[PDB]
This record gives sequence, structure tokens and C-alpha cells, in this order.
Amino acid sequence: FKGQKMPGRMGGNTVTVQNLEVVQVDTENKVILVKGNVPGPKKGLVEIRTSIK
Amino acid sequence: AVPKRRTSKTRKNKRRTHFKISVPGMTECPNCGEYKLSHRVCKNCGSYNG
Amino acid sequence: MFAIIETGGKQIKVEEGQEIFVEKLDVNEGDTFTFDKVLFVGGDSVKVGAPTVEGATVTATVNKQGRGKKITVFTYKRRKNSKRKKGHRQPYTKLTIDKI
Amino acid sequence: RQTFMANESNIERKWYVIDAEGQTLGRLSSEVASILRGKNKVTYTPHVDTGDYVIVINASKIEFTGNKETDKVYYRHSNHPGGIKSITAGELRRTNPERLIENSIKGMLPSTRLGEKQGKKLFVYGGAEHPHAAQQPENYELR
Amino acid sequence: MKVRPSVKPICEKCKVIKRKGKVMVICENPKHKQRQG
RNA sequence: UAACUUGGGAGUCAGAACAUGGGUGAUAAGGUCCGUGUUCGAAAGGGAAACAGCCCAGACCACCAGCUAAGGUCCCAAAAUAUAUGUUAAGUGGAAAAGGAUGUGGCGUUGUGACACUGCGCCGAAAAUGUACCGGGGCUAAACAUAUUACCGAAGCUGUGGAUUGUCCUUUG
RNA sequence: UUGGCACCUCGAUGUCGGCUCAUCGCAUCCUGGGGCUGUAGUCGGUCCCAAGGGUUGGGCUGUUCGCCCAUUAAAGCGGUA
RNA sequence: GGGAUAAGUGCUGAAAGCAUCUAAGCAUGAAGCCCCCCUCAAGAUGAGAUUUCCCAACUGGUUAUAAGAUCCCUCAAAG
Repeated sequence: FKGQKMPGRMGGNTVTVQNLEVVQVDTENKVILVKGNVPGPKKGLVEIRTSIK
Repeated sequence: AVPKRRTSKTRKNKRRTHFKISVPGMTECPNCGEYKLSHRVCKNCGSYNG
Repeated sequence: MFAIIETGGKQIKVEEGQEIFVEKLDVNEGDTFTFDKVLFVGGDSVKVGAPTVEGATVTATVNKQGRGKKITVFTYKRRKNSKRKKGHRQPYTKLTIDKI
Repeated sequence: RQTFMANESNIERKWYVIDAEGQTLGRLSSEVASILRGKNKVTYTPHVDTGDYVIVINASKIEFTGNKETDKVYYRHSNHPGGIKSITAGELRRTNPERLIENSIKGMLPSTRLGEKQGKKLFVYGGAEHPHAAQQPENYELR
Repeated sequence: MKVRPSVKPICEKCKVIKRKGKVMVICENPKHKQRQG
């Protein structure tokens, strides 16, 4: 049947996390501190936006 | 397992569609005068000069 | 100015100067032959048709008299050892329609 | 012997436009499929599409009969285990009438390679405005 | 609410009706209502 | 227009389904055993969607001719969105009982109420990969009941030509 | 399920129970919505709609079923050789 | 959080001078349906769209070239 779970290439998906908070918006160093740990490696592009909920 | 049915000599050639080998990716040596392979030492006469 | 001639248990739409192919007629090569079974005549000329128009007829030159391509008639019953092959060259006669 | 066969240079094709307001779905779909295959014309030959181009308009206005709005469930399977989907004709008439009429008509044309050519001569719009002004479409009434 | 393939009036104030193509039995005594005739 | 006799030569001794009369079984079985019939066996063609045995019908061969058979005429898909009169609203048609019930039409008997027979419908009606009990679209007529026409429709029959066997001599044709 | 028949397979269609992975039906175990109760409330009983998700870990037994232990909202019933 | 709904509850109302949730019509009502949330997706051959870039010389057509992309090499956050 389609959807049968089999070995294949893993990871690399466009995953989204939700309801994180912003501990601090450091201006003049231009960084944001978010509560948690976000998808992607180091130097991985991340687009931040406000929660849909 | 074993093949249930012998392969036609059409399906064979289709599967060997991609059994090519590309050319090496060579150039001409400005010193030796002849063909070398790029980013390699010149076969014929000597130098690399890169 | 065409017509519809009944020749061999089949109708045929025939104009002048046309070569036609019919089942075997008794005449020999290069002969005249009058068709009487004409059920419908006229194109741009007139449009008259009865069971048989009975006033019009056709006249053709018997161009040739021969036999078609040999079709082989093969057929078999599978798993029951029965098969049968024949041949057949259906004879025809070709005609030139001289006048209507 | 003599039996005229339609060619690529023999054929003509015309544009019609039929109001799908107030018509029963199938009573109209049969007429339309007849037009599409092309046997309103005397140069009908099977191995070519001598039929015409048709533009059905007002597809948000066809009428069913009896309790067919709430009944007449259309099903479709997604080829994943257990995944079958359903929609009733009343919900397909307001959500997508241009798929209602298309599915009705395309189920009446053959499933062949030439039946899909003819299947994609149908142009269905839910509304009174069709962008094919540049085609000289003709009126057509249900015979 | 009784749901059984034979609805018939029990006491002489229970009346048979139809609703939605089902044969129902309305009745003041609330035990006596029935459907699926 | 077959039948018997006397001769030479065999094959067969696993039968199947369908209708029907029975036994057995459980008024189970595509069960099993017998009487009678048909078809398959050994039979292609058309209809039953597909489907040896069901209904129609027995292929010498060619034809781009005509008429019908079961079965059908809205589209897939050839031919009636035929005709006259009614019934059914359930998609019944297009799977099933006991029993229930101001569904509805006909007809008759009865003191606006009550009854016997009836036509068509409702409930009773729950299964596993996917709608999934019309072949599909779709249908309120493209479903039913009775009667008129038309037509489609097969390798059936007819027309034409041909090929082999025969029997009659019109005229050895 | 226990059977009946003997229609496919004996020039081969590999057994029961566990493990991995599941997927489907609904004749619903829990959770959702209701009717009636000989429903005071809590808690229930019996029907009705509902298949979205969930449905424990051990002892004994080859064991399935089955009994026991300790919980849980619950410890569903079946099909898929 | 919505829109439509099942069982259910109705509101108005004749068929049937009344009664009636139903036939017309109008409401409400589930973890279920369609949305909303997450992802993939224009080979969606019905092949969508927005922005930006490139565009000349000869013989019915062709050519190399342009924008662009690679062969080849140093690699990893990818494999």
C-alpha cells in the first residue's frame, strides 16, 4: 500500500515550530533570542513570524 | 531470487541507455602543444605552470 | 451526372470516364455491356429515382477480366487438433463506363 | 469501394454555446456528448474527431430532479489505504459546478485516445461570461 | 424511546404518525413513543 | 426416406450444467443417485457487461448488398428523448422473510365513518483493499402495466460469383 | 467456530503460538451527542447516532482460549491464506 | 473558532374544521463531514502566475553566440 514506511533519505524537511517566545531582541547587535531550539543546522536560514494561533 | 521471465532485447538496451562513459574533460596544453587533462600535469612535455 | 447501377447484387455510384470493378460478367475482354438496373440518375443534371428509373441505362467497355489477390483462409480450433487452410482468388471484371 | 472518409483537410470544426440554466444534468449532457464526438454531421468517421468545440455556460444553474441534491454521492479514491472521499451533488453545485457538468459529459465519451481529444473540446464556465469572444461561437438549442 | 420493527399503539391515547419516512408513535405517556415501524 | 442383414475397421466404459419427476440430505450445496429432454463434450456467430452447459441460431469460400432471430432504440453503443392510457417518489427500478403501519390507486359491500380483495410502494435491511446489487454516465422518465406501430440487430435466410461431392438425361446442359 | 460437499492445487499452495509491521469492518470497550427509566444527587440499566483517536505490564501454560496479580478513561469484537 | 449535518429537540402548518417537528418553510444539534493547523505539490499535458535579464549577421533557414548552466578543481551546513 502507498504510505508503507520503508528506509529512505531522512531529514531535510521544511518543518515549523510554534508558540515559541522571544526572550530578548538585542538591537545594535541585531539578534533575537527565542525560547527553545529551532529547526535547521547552524547558519541554517530560519524565517521567524508570529504564531497562527 | 531468479528471473521469472527472460528479458527481451528491447528492455535490455533501454536499461543500458545510461551505460555510457563521458569523455574525460580535457584541454590543450599551451606549452606542450597537445591535449592534456585539465588540472593535471602535461603528459607530453613537462610543466604545469598554473 | 452520375447514376446508381445495380450490377451483382450490389449498387454502385458511377460517373462517366470512371473505371469500376464488378463480380464476374459473362462477356470477354474489350466489349460493350449495358447496365439496366439503374435505380437513380442525375447529379447536377436531374434527380430522378424510382425502384428502377426504367428510362435511363448505362454503357461500359469491358476493360479486363481477372482474379484478385489470393487471400489465404486459415483457421483452427485450439487444443483440439483441427485446422484448415484454403486459398481464394475472387474473380472480377473491370469496366470503363462509356456513357450514361 | 466508395465510402468517403474524413481526413485532416476535409474536416471543419465549429463553436457552439449552450445555456446550462434550467436543464436537467443528464438530459443536457447526452446532447452535448453527441455534439462533441461529432455525429450531428454527415462526414462522421470513427478514427478522427469530426466533432465540434462546445462552450457550456451557466453551469451554476442546472437542475436535478427529486432528492438528488442531498443524494447522489460522488466518490473518489486517492490510492492510499483507506482513503476514499465523497461529495454530494448539492455541495458540488455551489462549490464547483464546472466540474459537475464536465464529469457528467466526460463519462459519456469513450475512454480512448481520441475520446480524450474530444473530452477536452468542452469548455464549461459557471457564469454567463466566457472569454472565447475571438472564436465566433454560435447559439445552440437542444434538439 | 423504543426503536423496534413493530410500532403499534399501546394505550388508547397513543397515535401513529410518520416523519422522515419512518412510522412513529407519538404519545403523552413518554414510555410509549416508538419508531422504525 | 430411412431400415434390416451379412462382412472389414474402430473409439467409448471419469461425463457436466439447465428444465423437469423423484430418492438422500436439512422442501442445504455449483451436493449425490436414478426417469425424460436440451445444450457443452465435439459448436464457431448474436444477446446474458465479462461467463463451456443460459435465450437465438448450426460457419464450403469472397462481397464496403437486402430481410429477420433472441435482445434492444438518451450517451458510451447500431436503431424511437416513438405513440395512447394509467401506476410508483423509493433512485423502488437496480439482492431477502415473519411482523408493523391514516403511503397511495382500483373495485365492490357498508352506517362522512367502517370493511374483503387487489396494483405499486415504506420499515424490518449490519462486514470487512475501493463507490461496489443498473456494466458506466445518467435517469422522476431513460422505471413499471396494456396496446399500436417503425427500426436496429447473427457466420440464420436472401442476392451475386466461385469450389468440390452427388441424384434427374427437358435439351449429359 | 464444529461440520457437509469434494469444485482449484499431490512435475510441492510450508504448520500453531509469539516477534516486526500493520490495514480494513462495526455487531462500540473508552472518550463525543441523545431517548426512556422502577433516573432524588453521585452512580447506573437499555436502546439510539457515531469508526476521529485510544485500547496496559506481569505470573502459569507450546499454547490460543483461560485463571490470577497490579493498574487504566478503557483494557472491544472480528476480516485480511 | 466557523459552514453543512446524524440520533435528537423543535417553531410555524394544513393534508385530516382538531392533532401534528413536515408535506411547503424556518431553527438548533456530535470526538464524526468540509474548513482552520502542519507538510508535498503546475508532468495540475487543464503543464498556472509575478518580477528581472538577453535579443544579430548572413542565406525557404542556419550560425556560433548572449543572459545563463556546466565540464574541471577546493570543500560541507548536503551526501
